[PDB]
Amino acid sequence: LRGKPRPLPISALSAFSYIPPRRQDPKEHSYYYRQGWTGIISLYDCVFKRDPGYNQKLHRDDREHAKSLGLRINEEECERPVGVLSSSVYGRRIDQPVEPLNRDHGRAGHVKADFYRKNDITSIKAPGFGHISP
Amino acid sequence: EVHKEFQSLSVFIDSIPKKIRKQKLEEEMKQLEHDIGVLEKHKVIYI
Amino acid sequence: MREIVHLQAGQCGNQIGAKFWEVISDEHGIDPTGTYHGDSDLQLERINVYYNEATGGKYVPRAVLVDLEPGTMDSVRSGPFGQIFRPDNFVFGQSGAGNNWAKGHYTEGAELVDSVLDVVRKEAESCDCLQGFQLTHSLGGGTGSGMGTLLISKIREEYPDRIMNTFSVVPSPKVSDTVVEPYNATLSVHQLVENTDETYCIDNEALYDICFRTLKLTTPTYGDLNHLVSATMSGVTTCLRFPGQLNADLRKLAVNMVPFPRLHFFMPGFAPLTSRGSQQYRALTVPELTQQMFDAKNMMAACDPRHGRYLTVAAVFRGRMSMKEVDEQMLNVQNKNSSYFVEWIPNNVKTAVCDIPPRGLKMSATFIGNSTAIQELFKRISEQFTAMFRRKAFLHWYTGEGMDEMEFTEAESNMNDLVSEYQQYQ
Amino acid sequence: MREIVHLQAGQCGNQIGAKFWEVISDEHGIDPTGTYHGDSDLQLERINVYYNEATGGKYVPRAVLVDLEPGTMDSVRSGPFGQIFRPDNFVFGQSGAGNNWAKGHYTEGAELVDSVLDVVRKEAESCDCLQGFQLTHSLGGGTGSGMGTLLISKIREEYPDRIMNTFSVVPSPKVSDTVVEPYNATLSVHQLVENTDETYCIDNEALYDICFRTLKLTTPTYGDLNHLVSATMSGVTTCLRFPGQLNADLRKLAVNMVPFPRLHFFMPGFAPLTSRGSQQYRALTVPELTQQMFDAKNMMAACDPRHGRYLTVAAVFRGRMSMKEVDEQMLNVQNKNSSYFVEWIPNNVKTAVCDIPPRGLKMSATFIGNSTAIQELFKRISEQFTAMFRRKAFLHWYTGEGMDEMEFTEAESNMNDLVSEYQQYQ
Amino acid sequence: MRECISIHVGQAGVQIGNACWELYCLEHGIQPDGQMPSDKTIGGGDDSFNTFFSETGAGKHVPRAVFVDLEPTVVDEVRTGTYRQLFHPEQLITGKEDAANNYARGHYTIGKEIVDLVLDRIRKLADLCTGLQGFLIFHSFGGGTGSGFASLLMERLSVDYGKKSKLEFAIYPAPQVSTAVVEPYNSILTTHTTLEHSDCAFMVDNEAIYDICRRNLDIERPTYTNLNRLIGQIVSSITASLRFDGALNVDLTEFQTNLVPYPRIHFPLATYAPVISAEKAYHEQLSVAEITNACFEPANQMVKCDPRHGKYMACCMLYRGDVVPKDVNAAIATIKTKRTIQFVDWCPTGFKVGINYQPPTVVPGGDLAKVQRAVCMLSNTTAIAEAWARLDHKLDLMYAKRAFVHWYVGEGMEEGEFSEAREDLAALEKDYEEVG
Amino acid sequence: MRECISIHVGQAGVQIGNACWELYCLEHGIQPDGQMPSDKTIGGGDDSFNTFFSETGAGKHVPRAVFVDLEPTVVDEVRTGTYRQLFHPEQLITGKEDAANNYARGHYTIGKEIVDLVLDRIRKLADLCTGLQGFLIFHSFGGGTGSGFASLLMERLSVDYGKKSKLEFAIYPAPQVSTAVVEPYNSILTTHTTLEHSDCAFMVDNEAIYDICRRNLDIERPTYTNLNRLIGQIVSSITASLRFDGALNVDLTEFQTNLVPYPRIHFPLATYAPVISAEKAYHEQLSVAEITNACFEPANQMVKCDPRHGKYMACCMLYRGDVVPKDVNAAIATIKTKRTIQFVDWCPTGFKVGINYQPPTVVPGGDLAKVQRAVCMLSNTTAIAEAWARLDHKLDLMYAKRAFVHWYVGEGMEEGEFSEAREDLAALEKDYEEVGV
Ligand SMILES: Nc1nc2c(ncn2[C@@H]2O[C@H](COP(=O)(O)OP(=O)(O)OP(=O)(O)O)[C@@H](O)[C@H]2O)c(=O)[nH]1
Ligand SMILES: Nc1nc2c(ncn2[C@@H]2O[C@H](COP(=O)(O)OP(=O)(O)OP(=O)(O)O)[C@@H](O)[C@H]2O)c(=O)[nH]1
Ligand SMILES: Nc1nc2c(ncn2[C@@H]2O[C@H](COP(=O)(O)OP(=O)(O)O)[C@@H](O)[C@H]2O)c(=O)[nH]1
Ligand SMILES: Nc1nc2c(ncn2[C@@H]2O[C@H](COP(=O)(O)OP(=O)(O)O)[C@@H](O)[C@H]2O)c(=O)[nH]1
Ligand SMILES: [Mg+2]
Ligand SMILES: [Mg+2]
Repeated sequence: LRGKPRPLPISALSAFSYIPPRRQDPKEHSYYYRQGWTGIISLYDCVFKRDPGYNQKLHRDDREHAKSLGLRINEEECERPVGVLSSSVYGRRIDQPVEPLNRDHGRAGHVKADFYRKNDITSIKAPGFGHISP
Repeated sequence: EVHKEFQSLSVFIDSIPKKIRKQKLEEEMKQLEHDIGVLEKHKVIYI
Repeated sequence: MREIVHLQAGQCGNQIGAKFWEVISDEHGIDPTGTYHGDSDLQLERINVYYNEATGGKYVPRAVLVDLEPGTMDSVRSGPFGQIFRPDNFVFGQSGAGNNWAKGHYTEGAELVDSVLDVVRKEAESCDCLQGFQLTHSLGGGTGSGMGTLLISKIREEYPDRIMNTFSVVPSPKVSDTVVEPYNATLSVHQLVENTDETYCIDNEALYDICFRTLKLTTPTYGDLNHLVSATMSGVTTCLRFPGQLNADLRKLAVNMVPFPRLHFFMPGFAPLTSRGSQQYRALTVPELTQQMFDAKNMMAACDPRHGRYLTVAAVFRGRMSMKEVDEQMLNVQNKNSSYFVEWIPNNVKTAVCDIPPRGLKMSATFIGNSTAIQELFKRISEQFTAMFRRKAFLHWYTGEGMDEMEFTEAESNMNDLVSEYQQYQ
Repeated sequence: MREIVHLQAGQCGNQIGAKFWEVISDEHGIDPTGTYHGDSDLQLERINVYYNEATGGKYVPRAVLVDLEPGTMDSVRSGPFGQIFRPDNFVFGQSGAGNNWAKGHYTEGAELVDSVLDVVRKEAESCDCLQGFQLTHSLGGGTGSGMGTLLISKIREEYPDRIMNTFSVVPSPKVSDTVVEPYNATLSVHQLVENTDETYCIDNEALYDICFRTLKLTTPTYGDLNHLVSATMSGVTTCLRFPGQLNADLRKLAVNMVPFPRLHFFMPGFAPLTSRGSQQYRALTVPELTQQMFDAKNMMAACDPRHGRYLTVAAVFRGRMSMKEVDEQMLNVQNKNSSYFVEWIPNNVKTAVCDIPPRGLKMSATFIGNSTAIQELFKRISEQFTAMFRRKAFLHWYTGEGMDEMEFTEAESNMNDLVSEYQQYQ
Repeated sequence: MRECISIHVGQAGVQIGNACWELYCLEHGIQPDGQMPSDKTIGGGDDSFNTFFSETGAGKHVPRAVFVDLEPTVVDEVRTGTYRQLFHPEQLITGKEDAANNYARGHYTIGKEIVDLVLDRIRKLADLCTGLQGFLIFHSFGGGTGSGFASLLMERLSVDYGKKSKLEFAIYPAPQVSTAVVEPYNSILTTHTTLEHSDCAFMVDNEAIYDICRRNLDIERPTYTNLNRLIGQIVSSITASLRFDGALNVDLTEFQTNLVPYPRIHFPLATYAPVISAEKAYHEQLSVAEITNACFEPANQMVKCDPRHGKYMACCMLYRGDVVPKDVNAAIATIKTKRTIQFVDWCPTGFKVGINYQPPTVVPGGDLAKVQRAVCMLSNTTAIAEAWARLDHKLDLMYAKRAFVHWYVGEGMEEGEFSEAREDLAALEKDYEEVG
Repeated sequence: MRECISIHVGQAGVQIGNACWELYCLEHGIQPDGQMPSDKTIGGGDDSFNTFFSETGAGKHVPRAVFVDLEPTVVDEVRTGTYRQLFHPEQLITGKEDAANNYARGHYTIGKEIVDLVLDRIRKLADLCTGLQGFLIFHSFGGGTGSGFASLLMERLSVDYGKKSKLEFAIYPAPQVSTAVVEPYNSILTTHTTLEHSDCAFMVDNEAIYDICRRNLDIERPTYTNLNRLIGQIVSSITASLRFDGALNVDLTEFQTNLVPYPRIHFPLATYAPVISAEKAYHEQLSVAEITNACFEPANQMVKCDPRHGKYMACCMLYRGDVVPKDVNAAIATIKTKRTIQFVDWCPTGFKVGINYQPPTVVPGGDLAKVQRAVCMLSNTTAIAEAWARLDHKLDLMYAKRAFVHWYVGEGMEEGEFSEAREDLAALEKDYEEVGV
């Protein structure tokens, strides 16, 4: 017994509100389909060991996830079936095609790639080497 | 543990025994910090 | 991305915030020691809406916990997550308000707010952009109705463009734990009208009715009422910190809601509240959620909405649904309840859809509503004030600190015009 | 190669200097016995600024320590690091002063001044290129302000081009240690304004305020006060000993700091001061360091700067960093409270950055700033002089050793001329 | 060389543009990171992707679009989404604040400071392109940042780029189902701005496509993904002939020369006929003669407006797929004999037909079945006077006691624009009534 | 053949040189040891390292410059740094009791005893130079030893070496931010000596490179290393013609004879166009129009100014890498069709194009990506004079109060030197206001 905050009278504990340090069941417990971060094993590393470095892409040092720098969200819903956001449906089933695309009716440009050469002026030049004719 | 004991103390101190308790927590912190620092200074430790 | 500073006042505010920073704590999934222990990275992107950070994944709440006694902050530290709060914003007094408004506003609290302002201004200038100033206090207490009202009146002289929401705990109409409560009630009501942007009224006995009829608890402790109110606390601002199909921050929750400067009194609700004996006997979808809002039996104010007409209503939805039925049933509750809405406004309900539910809940929603029944909650305090001031009772506690008599007459005179302009919209 | 000679008068300045040399010894990493044990090489590159070499690799300090009684050298000899001081660098007097200017200035300190001048000339021609001299003493003492100020007078004739900086110890505002403190302090303040180029004001009341409210220490002793001063003393000589992107020695910190001759009264501070119970809740990044300087409660002179107005401000940083964030935040703190700066000089802030922080930290700063608020540090002492000299109360302790009458009036006249010169720039 | 520039304003524009650019990268062989597995060297030169993509030297072609929003909560997940390697980071304009359902916020306080960035990127995109055709503005009437910022954008691109093409893919608020109380405010005062800085404006309204999904597509409880995909299909069928080959090609220049008779009657509509699932069309043929009959019925339009009380003036038919023009000729030969679909007396022809040789590519997971023929009608009718009468009626109902004005007057506005924005709508009503 | 001697005076000069010379070593095959290995040569006379690197018969190339400072801190730092064996010990000059942000040290007996050693250094360095082309100056106005001692060095250089080309890469005070309080007068009375003894004046502004880095590269921690890398890039691209082949080569003579019309008007601006991170490099194509159009944007300036309010006078396109001349001509023809870009009447042509075939080189662990097209505009304009107006106002705000004058006159000088220090700047401001109208 080191110090206990005289836990509670039983007239205060009720049948709705109890939130622990959630350990979560293996895999299948959350709306997010993951286990949960293991976390730092000891706060002494957080408290007495801070490497001094202004990591080049974040406005302050207290905003380590400013432009989502480090958050791997896009990879994370590639491992669970249903996208948790209503924006991951946009471009999900494109690795499995429904129909191969045609490539006949297009807008191929011919007057700007066959009429113009790069640079030689070869009209006033003799043919030269390797000039087999039909 | 001893930091969690420290964070549970009173917000303001007026009484003598709270002062002595806070000082004792302080010196236990210093002993633990000194041991951790003397062990983390080098990679090879003689014993 | 949009900083919210959590202001506090009194034992009411401290007890409510002690589980605000439970519900927000486990919604983002932190440890009691302040380290992130969630599952996904959706909860890690928007930690800065409510939390400042540090190195090593150590997150502290951005709160200003302040009262006039040091006997309650140690009770705050004795809670389950009391070790994430800071000692710098542990501003305390030496003497007690003792359930009077005089010594919370002019004598004691007038000196103490000179340092609470310093703590807030240090916190407000330590970010990118404040959205506004949330606070929880009691209009029936001494250091909540007195020092919180003074803090409200003192802040808005420096930031005149921010949006503040008072999540006030109004006195109950039936049970009155303090006799001199209808003094502090009017003496705060005269001050919230001319300054605050939207006022959320929470009533204790209505919460007891919620916990009895909608939850079927036997012995409801305060940790249920404060948890319910903290659920709607998180549910009001859920679109700021999580993505969705149609988001609603605190700014657009008032321009869609208030029609007039003197008329801003709201009253909230929470939909997915069901007992433990009848939770498998109902399918949960958009219909049962839309049904449960618009009855008087889920409301957290002490007024019947049948006696008045809603001017306008907001509604925030959380989770993943299809919203076509959402619009269908908002139109349905406009169609049936035509007598309960005014006929000089075309559309009256804001629909906002997030994409993330609470922990332990999967389709949740939050009611915020302006009604023309709140003046029922105000005339009872008014009639008690007129019936008890007329015998000039309890004046020595409200004159001996340097106050006057004309301020009580101004508090009386301010109520009737507000009641009249509310009643003109009937 | 720009070496500095330290002078120590009295037991006050010797007590400060024991902890000063403690901190310098710790941060340059030399033994209690006088052998270098630091791991890095950067602590040896400019070691001659504070420690002359000797036989056997011993780094003997170049310090002059003189006192009028032999009592207090036994403490500094029997300290932790007291075995490194050179044995013959101590000059003692048989009879001490005991709070009088006359025995330190004309009777016993005048006979003893040839020995301290002897060792000063002996240790001043043993250096390559002397930068200047440093003296720590007490204005309210008898042989600090009596004898060490005569050292100022003699060295100013001997080396008229070097820089003089004094870390003087001004009397506290409320509680005074000695009743004859104003006499001995004004009789040296009058002379200090001619023979010095820098002056730093330290009081123990504001230091107790810092050690109580800021660091939350249990029982603050004079050792903690000496350590807090010694942090500032070691801060100002950073770039002389260590590299960096923007150096600042003692000489650049004077031309950038005081515009006129007789306005060299500075008033310092120190940045990384956090409570032991609040270490984990904040990080000492750029705004949390640049905010604490321009706060009133972190300052080592007991005058509130909001009553006055700053003239020029310094900041000497350490650790690995860059200048976009600091030069944004100094402009933010210079443009927000523009009413706290005079407008007849465009820029007011001086910025230095070194790369090596002190041990146990990673980012530090050192405030140096003259202000119009230093005038009130001298208003109380001038009014004390005028209140007590008009009653001719304590005259007989001084006149018995051969003083003059109207010299007190001349000291008062120079004191009030400094008053009239400081007040114009408000 | 036939480039076009798309501007998406507001999160309505962003969520429509996500689906429309999905259809863009899928209608070509474009990988979601923006790479071409079959470049111009292999399989002959191609230029159909140049109308929506800018091929860089390394093959990582980037889209030609700007997405602007004040709140960054809708651009941040597409900054870290499935299309996060496609768009250039500076084509994603984000602010700090939110317009918050207000015309005043997005036009007079926060509008004035971020416009210089979106103009900079639009000017850079215009210098990037050599052959631009016009503008394709995606925004919503009823928002705050889709109504203030959009209108303030157009009022300045009109003075910058001069006489160009401005084609609105605008979202109209509904007659019966609404989201904001303040919706009749930002939908009226922005009409006082658009009426001279615009050329054509298709209104698309939400419960219209809800009814389309619940009736023809047979999907119960659809979502916003099942709406923006149809909008992207409409938009790609509009610009279909500009990037493929057929019997008759249509450019964006002849929309305003064939559908706009007067400067103030420039409000056409949209209709997509062959929207039907893979159950219902699985065993029934869809010819050209009856996919033109289904479009003229009110149970397939994209705005609640009854054309039986209206008078059609100018319609254009961008057909698509394996269709030969004799069945088209028979198709308009059938419908001109119908009295119930009645044209105005002065317009003899009132019709325009373009043909493309491309079947509509089907997004996987999208419920639109593989069809051979697609018709994109853009009817211009005078029946929209019915749509504006109820909006002015509810504006008269709620402004009668000056509701919501006190927060609409301190943010850089006054009562004058509120007073004059109703006379403009009355003039529009009388202008649409004198023609019909 | 085309040797160039570079002068770095002041700790700002040492810090700029510590990155610029790293770039100069990387653009050739020069290791930090100082020997070009066998696998990075051509196989005969290269004659491209001879501009900045000498040749000692032991295969060692020594830098052709001087690093001069009066405090041994930064000089000792480069003496213990990674490039210690590159520079010879006599090529670095130290001193004691530094100038300490003061011009009064500039003309004193301690400031007159050390210029002879650096002049000996220049004399014996330029004697090895068969084809010496000029002097490039690196110093700072805001410091003491950058502004005071370099003034005497340039005065005695103009006395000794006669009419010669001297161009300075000088650091100017920034408009909002500053470092020293005594920076105004230390810059004003060192501007007085750079009018009669200079040929061109490239000014930089630290907060401009700060805002450039923020707006273009998404970079926090702009240290002096990140700024001096860009300063190294521009000084490399201005001397690129002397080293590598190209279509049109711009010598320093044909830059001055095209860029400074009058002896009193030598004040270019500066811009480096393709500043873009590695992440943004894959998305934005770098074509000639799309790189040359960013130089005329005032948000991309290297000196905080607005050329829209002023009038351009002359320009100097310095292209690099693969460049097709007809796109340069087409963009220049397009450039002439913006009314925002206004030109003075007496310069109808107003352009000068240099083409070099060598692509830019990228330092490892640096800022910019591998870019193959570069633009370096040195555009003289009358809009550089608003900095002088702010400096004259900001000195007039300090004077008539005798602020910080006692250290100026107590040290060996005269208080009368301030009187003409505003008269000549009023003359210069009226010169720049008389030319543009
Ligand atoms: N069909 C369709 N409608 C949408 C979409 N996104 C938003 N809307 C509708 O557009 C209407 C107006 O919303 P917005 O224009 O986006 O409002 P806003 O742009 O957020 O304006 P602010 O709140 O001030 O930022 C809403 O009622 C939605 O119903 C979408 O992706 N598709
Ligand atoms: N861009 C850039 N600016 C610098 C650099 N170093 C110094 N400066 C600027 O130059 C100004 C002059 O500072 P210093 O170089 O330290 O002073 P100094 O020229 O060495 O003169 P002394 O202080 O007497 O030694 C400062 O205000 C800085 O802003 C650098 O490496 N890069
Ligand atoms: N809902 C709720 N009400 C509370 C709580 N604590 C106190 N109250 C109510 O607050 C009212 C008076 O508040 P009071 O004790 O005077 O607050 P004080 O001024 O801070 O002391 C009582 O009638 C209680 O019902 C709580 O945790 N939850
Ligand atoms: N901060 C601090 N002040 C000291 C210390 N020792 C003495 N003093 C100050 O010195 C003054 C008394 O000096 P005094 O003994 O008369 O000096 P003396 O004449 O040389 O003996 C007091 O006002 C103290 O404030 C110390 O260790 N720390
Ligand atoms: Mg929006
Ligand atoms: Mg120097």
